[PDB]
This record gives sequence, structure tokens and C-alpha cells, in this order.
Amino acid sequence: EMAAALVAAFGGKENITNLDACITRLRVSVADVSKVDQAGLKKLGAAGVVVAGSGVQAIFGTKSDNLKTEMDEYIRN
Amino acid sequence: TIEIIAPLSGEIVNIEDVPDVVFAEKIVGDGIAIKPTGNKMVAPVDGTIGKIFETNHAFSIESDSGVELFVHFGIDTVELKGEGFKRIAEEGQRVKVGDTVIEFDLPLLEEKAKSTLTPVVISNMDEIKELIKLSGSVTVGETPVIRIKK
Ligand SMILES: O=[P-]([O-])[O-]
Repeated sequence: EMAAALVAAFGGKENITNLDACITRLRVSVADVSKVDQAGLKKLGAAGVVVAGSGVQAIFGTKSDNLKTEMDEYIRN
Repeated sequence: TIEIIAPLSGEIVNIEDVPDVVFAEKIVGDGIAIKPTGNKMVAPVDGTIGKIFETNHAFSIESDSGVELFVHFGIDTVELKGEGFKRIAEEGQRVKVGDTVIEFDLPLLEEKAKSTLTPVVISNMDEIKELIKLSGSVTVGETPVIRIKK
């Protein structure tokens, strides 16, 4: 479910144009950054939020890769 | 006192000088960084490998002493999709200090990786009494890089 909440925080499943991450950062592309809920990400336990261009980065810690796998499945299912 | 041995050879660098805010701000834990000069990453302590990234460029290990470490080779190296790395150990493998976990191609990574700086941090910060960071050049599986208590 947290994965569904993360998708909603970015704006929505259709607002996601790409999914990728590294060891402690999650990268999610968004069509409109004005629709990202920075406050929503914080409540989800995000340590911080960083936005670069149209790409959005959220710090979920080392478990960030877990969100990538869950979001990838939920967004593809 | 637990001694963390260098996972790779190189020069110790401040973790706050790493070009990544999550590592520099120690969101993923505290420790040091190493500018690599060798070709392999070994176990910095006797324990069990926990997780190896599918891009075979970073891994997690828990010492028998109960310390959780996390080694991340280079910065944003996941974008290389495994190029330059070869996983030699398996997740769940029990290892002793110096056991090889991954071998890498320094020259190829020095040319394609945004940075080869390699953070070695403790993700168990709330369970350790003190972390003493050391300094200087280290030799893989031989030179201690950090000293911890409790
Ligand atoms: O840059 P990274 O945490 O995979």
C-alpha cells in the first residue's frame, strides 16, 4: 500500500514517466512537479525531498530499493 | 573495541566530501569514504553478507560482533548496470575479513563512473557507543579504517 501512496504523492500512476533509483535514493519522473506532494512524501517516512529538472528524488534510506521493486510491480499491475 | 578493516585499497576521505547529499549527510549511516586504487572489494569484518545489489556494485554485511556495514562503490554507479563489476560471493555467504566479495575494473569505472569515491558506513549508528574514524592510505583486508566501541 505504501507503494500506492508513493505513486499518489508523485501525482498519480499516469504522472510517472520513469522509474529508477540507486542505493539510498529513489528517482521518479513526473509530468508536473507542482502535483508532487512534498508534505505527503515526508509523512511516508521520507528523510528528505530533492527535485532536479523534471526528475524528482526522495530519500527513503537504504530500503529505497524496496520501494522501487514494489512501485514497479504496483505500477505495472 | 571493533576494528573495521578496509574493504578496498585507497586513501581515506571524509564522508562529508562525497558528491552525494544522502551519503554526505549520513542519511544512510556514518563512516568514511575511500578513493580506490585496487581491483577488488573484500569483507571488512567476519560476518554474513546480507544483500548484494543486482548491479553487483554495493553490498551489505553484518559482523558477528553485531555491526551492520554498507559498502557503495563509486557514486551513482548503479547507472552502469553492472559494467565493470563481477559478483564473486553470494548473499547469505558467511565470510572472514579479506574474503573477496566483488572484483571491479578501476580504469573502466574511472572513465565511466561519475566518481569512484566509495562510502563505507555503519547503518547501525543507534547501537554503537562510539565511532573513531581513522586516516591515511589503507591496504584491502589489512588496514583498519574505523574503530567502534559497544
Ligand atoms: O548512489 P547510490 O546510493 O546508488
